[PDB]
Amino acid sequence: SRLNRESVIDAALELLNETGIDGLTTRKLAQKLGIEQPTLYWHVKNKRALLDALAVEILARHHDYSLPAAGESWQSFLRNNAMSFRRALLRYRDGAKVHLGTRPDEKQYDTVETQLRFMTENGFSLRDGLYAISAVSHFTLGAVLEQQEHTNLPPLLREALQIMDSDDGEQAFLHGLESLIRGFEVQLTALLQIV
Amino acid sequence: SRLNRESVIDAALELLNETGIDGLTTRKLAQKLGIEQPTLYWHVKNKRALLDALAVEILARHHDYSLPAAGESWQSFLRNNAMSFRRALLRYRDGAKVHLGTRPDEKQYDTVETQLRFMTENGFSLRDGLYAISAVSHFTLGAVLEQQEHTNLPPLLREALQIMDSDDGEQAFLHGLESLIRGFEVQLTALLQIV
Ligand SMILES: Cc1c2c(c(O)c3c(O)cccc13)C(=O)[C@]1(O)C(=O)C(C(N)=O)=C(O)[C@@H](N(C)C)[C@@H]1C2
Ligand SMILES: Cc1c2c(c(O)c3c(O)cccc13)C(=O)[C@]1(O)C(=O)C(C(N)=O)=C(O)[C@@H](N(C)C)[C@@H]1C2
Ligand SMILES: [Cl-]
Ligand SMILES: [Cl-]
Ligand SMILES: [Cl-]
Ligand SMILES: [Cl-]
Ligand SMILES: [Cl-]
Ligand SMILES: [Cl-]
Ligand SMILES: [Cl-]
Ligand SMILES: [Cl-]
Ligand SMILES: [K+]
Ligand SMILES: [K+]
Ligand SMILES: [K+]
Ligand SMILES: [K+]
Repeated sequence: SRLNRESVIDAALELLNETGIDGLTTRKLAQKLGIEQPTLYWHVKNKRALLDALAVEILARHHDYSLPAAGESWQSFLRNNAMSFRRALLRYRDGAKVHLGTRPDEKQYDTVETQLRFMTENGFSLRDGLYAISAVSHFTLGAVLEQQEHTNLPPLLREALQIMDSDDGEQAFLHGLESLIRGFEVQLTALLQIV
Repeated sequence: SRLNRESVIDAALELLNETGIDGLTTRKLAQKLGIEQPTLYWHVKNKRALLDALAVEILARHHDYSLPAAGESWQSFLRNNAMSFRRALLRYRDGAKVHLGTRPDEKQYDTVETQLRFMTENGFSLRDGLYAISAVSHFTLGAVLEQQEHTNLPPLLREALQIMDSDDGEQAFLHGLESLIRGFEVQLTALLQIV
């Protein structure tokens, strides 16, 4: 079938849902695309290349809150950014695993640079803005991965497991996110005060 | 060689460092153990079983801050618990991936029940204590996974990438951890006040 970049990424994302990341293979991708393996090789060299592209494309297609709105607080940007990020990672099977360990792509530079600059414009040093952003990413990644991978007792554990059996992960994520954000705020506002 | 539980888990952990999680196979484990595959099968049924056991054993061997010290604050317990957890996950290649999506084992019940009970004894509802604990786990998991998987530019991104190129992940983890903990504290102390 058609083998332009968009079509290959389309088939690859469809395949990723069928197989998950560890099961996804260029052999299976070729079969999906109605092509022989050496044809596919011309377009996509190996699994790693493909995964790196899927990481970019999942966000490009689905992660829509990548920039603060006009006049938006840094707290509110991080919140919305995290929710958007989480929902994009959840859209494909093992999407958080696809994303892990990737560095911003060239096509993401202006976005990520704006995010970093925005934090500095709200009083964070670059370093502290980065650490806030990284913590949001890491928390959201851990929560998504745990959600996507979870797919006699003592009484509090029994209860806790009932609690987790009770939603998709959203409620715990949102509560934890608020805690994170408020902690950043306590840190920012402290300036050089002991806190 | 010897095929008791401890010896099999020993060889499996050694193998996990050589291969990583996706590359780890029962075929390769048998070879390591000097045995044929059907011998191994008697002891270890499949990769999943093995991984579930490695998740328990990595913590049992290396995660030493599993309980609060006498008189220890809940903030200080979470801090120490997170640092211990992080260091245990980092000890083996793909250790955080091994841990993902596991539920406490029977051999972990008393530990996890104590942790949950401790949070309730410091004023958290079970639910809110659980959410605090889960957020710590998820943040630490995301940070470890990103660290373990990371193994023209606009100027702030260039700087940020220099910043991350600069340590193992520890500094950003520790800074984010403080933020998390302080946010939980702000939430706990608020009681029913709008905050
Ligand atoms: C600033 C930054 C970010 C990311 C990132 O990997 C990263 C890095 O690896 C080194 C230095 C800086 C960054 C993100 O992955 C990313 O997910 C992302 O690319 C991103 C994006 N492209 O919109 C985000 O929304 C951000 N977020 C979830 C907080 C975060 C931003
Ligand atoms: C309370 C709890 C925990 C864990 C967990 O998976 C879990 C769950 O899956 C459902 C309900 C409750 C829990 C942990 O994995 C674990 O890593 C863990 O087993 C654990 C341990 N065994 O010592 C921890 O130290 C805890 N931590 C890193 C905050 C955390 C505790
Ligand atoms: Cl074509
Ligand atoms: Cl195209
Ligand atoms: Cl706002
Ligand atoms: Cl502020
Ligand atoms: Cl034996
Ligand atoms: Cl044994
Ligand atoms: Cl203390
Ligand atoms: Cl307190
Ligand atoms: K990334
Ligand atoms: K700067
Ligand atoms: K677990
Ligand atoms: K209870």
